[PDB]
Amino acid sequence: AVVKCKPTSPGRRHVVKVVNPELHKGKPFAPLLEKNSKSGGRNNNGRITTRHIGGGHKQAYRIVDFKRNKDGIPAVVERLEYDPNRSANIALVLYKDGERRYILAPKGLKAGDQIQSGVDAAIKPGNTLPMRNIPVGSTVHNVEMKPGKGGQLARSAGTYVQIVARDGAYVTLRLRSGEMRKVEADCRATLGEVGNAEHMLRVLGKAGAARWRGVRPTVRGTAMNPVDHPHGGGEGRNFGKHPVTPWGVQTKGKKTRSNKRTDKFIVRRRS
Amino acid sequence: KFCRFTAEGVQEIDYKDIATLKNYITESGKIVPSRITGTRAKYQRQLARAIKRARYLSLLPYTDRH
Amino acid sequence: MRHYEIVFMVHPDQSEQVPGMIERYTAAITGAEGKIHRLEDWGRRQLAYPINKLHKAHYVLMNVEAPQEVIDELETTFRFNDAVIRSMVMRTKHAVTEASPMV
Amino acid sequence: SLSTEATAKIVSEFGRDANDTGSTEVQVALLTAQINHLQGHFAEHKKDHHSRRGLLRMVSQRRKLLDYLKRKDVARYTQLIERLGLRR
Amino acid sequence: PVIKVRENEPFDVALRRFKRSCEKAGVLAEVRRREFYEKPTTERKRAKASAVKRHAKKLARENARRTRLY
Amino acid sequence: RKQVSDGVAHIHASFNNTIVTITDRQGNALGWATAGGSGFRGSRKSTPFAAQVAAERCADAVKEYGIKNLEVMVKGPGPGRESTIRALNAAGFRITNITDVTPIPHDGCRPPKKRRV
RNA sequence: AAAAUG
RNA sequence: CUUGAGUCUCGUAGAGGGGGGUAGAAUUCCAGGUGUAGCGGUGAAAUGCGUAGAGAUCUGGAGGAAUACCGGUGGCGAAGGCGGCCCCCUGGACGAAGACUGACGCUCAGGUGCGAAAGCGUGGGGAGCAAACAGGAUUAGAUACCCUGGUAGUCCACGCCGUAAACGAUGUCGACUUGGAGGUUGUGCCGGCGUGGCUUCCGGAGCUAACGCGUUAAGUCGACCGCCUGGGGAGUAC
Ligand SMILES: [Mg+2]
Ligand SMILES: [Mg+2]
Ligand SMILES: [Mg+2]
Ligand SMILES: [Mg+2]
Ligand SMILES: [Mg+2]
Ligand SMILES: [Mg+2]
Ligand SMILES: [Mg+2]
Ligand SMILES: [Mg+2]
Ligand SMILES: [Mg+2]
Ligand SMILES: [Mg+2]
Ligand SMILES: [Mg+2]
Ligand SMILES: [Mg+2]
Ligand SMILES: [Mg+2]
Ligand SMILES: [Mg+2]
Ligand SMILES: [Mg+2]
Ligand SMILES: [Mg+2]
Ligand SMILES: [Mg+2]
Ligand SMILES: [Mg+2]
Ligand SMILES: [Mg+2]
Ligand SMILES: [Mg+2]
Repeated sequence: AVVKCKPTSPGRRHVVKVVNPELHKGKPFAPLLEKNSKSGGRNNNGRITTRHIGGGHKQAYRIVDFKRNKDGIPAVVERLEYDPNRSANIALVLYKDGERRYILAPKGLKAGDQIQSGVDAAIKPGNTLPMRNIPVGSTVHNVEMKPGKGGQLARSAGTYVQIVARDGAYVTLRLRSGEMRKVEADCRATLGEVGNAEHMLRVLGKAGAARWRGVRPTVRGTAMNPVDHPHGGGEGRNFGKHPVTPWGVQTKGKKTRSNKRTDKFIVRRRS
Repeated sequence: KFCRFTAEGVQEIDYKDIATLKNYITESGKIVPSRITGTRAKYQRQLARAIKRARYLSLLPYTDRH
Repeated sequence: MRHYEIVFMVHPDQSEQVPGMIERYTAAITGAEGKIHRLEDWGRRQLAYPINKLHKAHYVLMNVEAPQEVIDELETTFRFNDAVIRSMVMRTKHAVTEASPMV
Repeated sequence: SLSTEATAKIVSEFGRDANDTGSTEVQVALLTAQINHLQGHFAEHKKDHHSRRGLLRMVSQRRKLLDYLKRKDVARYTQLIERLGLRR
Repeated sequence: PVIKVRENEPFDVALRRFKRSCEKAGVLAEVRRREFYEKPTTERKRAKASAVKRHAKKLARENARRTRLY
Repeated sequence: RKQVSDGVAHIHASFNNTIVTITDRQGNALGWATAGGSGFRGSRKSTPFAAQVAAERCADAVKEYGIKNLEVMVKGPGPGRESTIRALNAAGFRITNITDVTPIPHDGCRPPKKRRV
């Protein structure tokens, strides 16, 4: 549900929460947890290489099965869980042989539901199949780019991919970006859309909530001095320049993709 | 005029009966008006539904130019 | 239960799978306590217009009495079966145990 | 609408005979049955206003019949609203 | 209207057949009526006007049946 | 070039103009002429006579192909509907088929608004 | 085609 | 008590409503083949498109929106409204035999719900059309009509708005009062003769300022409600 907060303080007035009563209220499944300490956006030279990253809440990493390789063994959804590491919720599934795993939670999936993977799985949300065994036109998520590599496409909340065509060894996919791309038909996909589609309706409401997610403030180039940024300077608010990055590359329209290696798989750019 | 379905006690017109339905479409494949063939309104409605069902199953053409 | 008239059309190159398709579809119905009242294999026919760039298909007519759910399952089977290029499931007031104009 | 079997069952439960279809108890029970049944339909089909008009007609007719019975025989009214589980 | 010219059928006769086929199918009327959008209120008005005037012209007919002009 | 002996004439007869394309049976254009391109601009372009001259010019434009027979495909409501067919017959072609191909939607897209003249 | 006013 | 009102039984016709799926025609776009100098548009033009190959024609693909014919002073719905085909859920109406309840009815200020199109909010979608906007014409001017383009919007989900010449400019319910020709939908008997429901046209008495209405009344009565009181100012101000 999308819930508006009452304006009991100015930092609460514009808050819009996404509240999901289905989500587990207890602790996560410890065997599938790992530590994940923060970076501040600094690399192994100690330098900031991605600005505006730091702070926020401590998060444990959940090991999510993106490969969905355990073929032919049915599994049952035990519960749906909050995962701090991504926008999608995740589901703890118990396979018939006693193994437990986390998967991305598709839309509609609930505790008690059965899922399966393999060439002979039924065509139902949460089931994973090679895409040569999935009807053209189907809506899928967690799509592999290479066979056996693990899902890489359409993993964010509410995202999905359409299989628009199949031709010999490849399928054509319409991605959430609008790109039409080819991947080998032996690549796996999970039926349905990723759940939590209301994720985008949330409104942070205040600076502090962004800080909680570990986002540090963005300083505008124009508010700086020339030594700091091509946009800096001026007596008062001045611009008179073509907008650029802090490193001087045009940042309104200039295209940056340069991958001749992968160009053959792009049927049509996102437009 | 005179209505061939009233004079035969037809309960339903049977989209499967292609031979009968072909007398109620034109060369272009269009449903003939009931004012031309003299069909009663009740049977004209049954006949239109039957023709459309037969068109769906490709037992009759929508047009002469497929 | 409800009376349904079902016509399905098979890819003419999968004509030989049709006897088995009829056997499985009637097996599901009768396993749901359903009764086949009319069954007719019309065979390959000329399409009035092309479908999937085909000009022929193998028609099968069944008049069955079945619960709704097994008919839904049969429709999902039709949808996901690449051999069945078209189908139509209609309700009927009463059971139709007769001979069609095609036979 | 209610099937033949459910209607007959309600008549047998609340009437004096299988022929007692017109008694206020039978009518109120039949209306209550269909109203309760349509609760699920309108839970699914919230924008089915045209059908809801018929549902609200069932409601108001049940209210008028119940008030009639309350005027006629309060004992039969109390027994009926208790068996049917109606507030009033 | 698909006309196939028949053996020993001259060209003018095949042309007349094609013309009658087009008129029976009413292709030209369909194109004329479909050239511009006619609002539903306009269409209902025109249909009603056609029915009214047809009925009234038959009234005029059946009533001039009685009237002697000289 | 290659000889054909079996062609299709396509008559695009609009209210403002007439276009005659003679293709082979596979739809490959061999020649074409139009009323506008035949010395007729304006009030004269949308006349049956202009369409007839255009059809004559189109027949001359495919003479080298040795086309002997013609299926005629007539599209549109314009005045060059039949005068083109007469011209094609009178140029010695053997008309073996006359077909109307005016596209008719089975409802479809909304037409432009009516003109208030 | 345009075509106001008293 | 059974005649008003309702319940049950069997059946009938229906674009009644909600959800889901699907078919074929067509427009547009994208890719390619053939082909060559025009296309498009108007009262006449021009803008626009086209030798960077259009228009035309053929093939393959994408996508949205609407469902030709049937189709009808035809049908259904309280009104607004509702039109391909298929399924699922669902509302009402009508008819024939009976059986049942036994005045349980009618109307309704306030209240509550529904309520075309446009519009508004959030999220989608966007073919065609098209306010705004741009250009071309026309003209004395032309913030238009006409032309070439084109954005909201039209579409979907959910919420809001609550208004229309939302009209039959005719409130709801009931009774009574000569006819004629039709439509549509039941049903009884034997093409004919009956008998119900809804509906179109004409017309008699009567009514009406007249025009007209005329058994679906604007006739003759009864019940209840809404509303009017010269034109403007004004359905405006507060
Ligand atoms: Mg940043
Ligand atoms: Mg920012
Ligand atoms: Mg400074
Ligand atoms: Mg600098
Ligand atoms: Mg300054
Ligand atoms: Mg400056
Ligand atoms: Mg009822
Ligand atoms: Mg135009
Ligand atoms: Mg008041
Ligand atoms: Mg609207
Ligand atoms: Mg909007
Ligand atoms: Mg929107
Ligand atoms: Mg315009
Ligand atoms: Mg008003
Ligand atoms: Mg209205
Ligand atoms: Mg009125
Ligand atoms: Mg009024
Ligand atoms: Mg009332
Ligand atoms: Mg009158
Ligand atoms: Mg006001």
